[PDB]
Amino acid sequence: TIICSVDIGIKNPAYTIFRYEDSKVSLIAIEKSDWSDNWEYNVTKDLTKYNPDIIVLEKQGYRSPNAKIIYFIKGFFYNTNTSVIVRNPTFQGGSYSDRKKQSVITFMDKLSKLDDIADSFNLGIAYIES
Amino acid sequence: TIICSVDIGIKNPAYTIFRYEDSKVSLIAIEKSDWSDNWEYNVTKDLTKYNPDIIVLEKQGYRSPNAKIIYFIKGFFYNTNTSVIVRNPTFQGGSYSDRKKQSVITFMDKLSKLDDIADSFNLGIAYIES
Ligand SMILES: [Mg+2]
Ligand SMILES: [Mg+2]
Repeated sequence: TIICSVDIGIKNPAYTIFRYEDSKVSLIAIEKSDWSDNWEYNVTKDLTKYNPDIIVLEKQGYRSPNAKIIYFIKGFFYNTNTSVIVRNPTFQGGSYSDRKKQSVITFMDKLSKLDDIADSFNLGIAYIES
Repeated sequence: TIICSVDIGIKNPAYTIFRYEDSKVSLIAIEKSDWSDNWEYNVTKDLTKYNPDIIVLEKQGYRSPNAKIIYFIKGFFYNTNTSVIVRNPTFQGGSYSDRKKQSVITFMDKLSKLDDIADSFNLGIAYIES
């Protein structure tokens, strides 16, 4: 099963591709992108590039400029082999920059503008552990 | 070509189906629905029911929680033989009451609570003037 956990953003989107076979997780790819222009074309292209079995997203809120993107993805993959799972922020508390720092920290510690890739990565891990 | 102009709503979604052959428009159906529960399920079921070639919707306004339905539809019909057009409100200006009232009135004359079906009706007609 191929997991595509993405950290939704307009100009700063990012997603990490994992492979989960036999309780053995493996980082297949990591990529930054740009959905500031022609988001619809790029959103489908980027998320279908690796044919994920599961796409993980973070809850956005109707007042967010990212909300349109989360609902497009749900509709696009609705009734297909890919299942879209939406979660809550991996990190919560302190200030905005506080969560963005421990996210990047946790990220580089696990490998062995980074906050977008860090988030996407950490989001997949938080999901996989379930 | 089958055109499905929809008047998005949670409890009062309505949509009219127009056939358009030889520069001759004709009513095929007019339906009220309910998207209070499992809107994803009902939205897809209702809009594909009459196999439209085009879906016409109207902008829901900045930071509107019902925009989720608009993007879900764009994403669902993305890259299929179904075009999704989003138009601006058909009746603008004045009070909400007058806009609904002008829709119902206008809808009653051309046809030869009713604001949802009329709104959806007038939306299709407006799109056709294109
Ligand atoms: Mg980000
Ligand atoms: Mg209505």
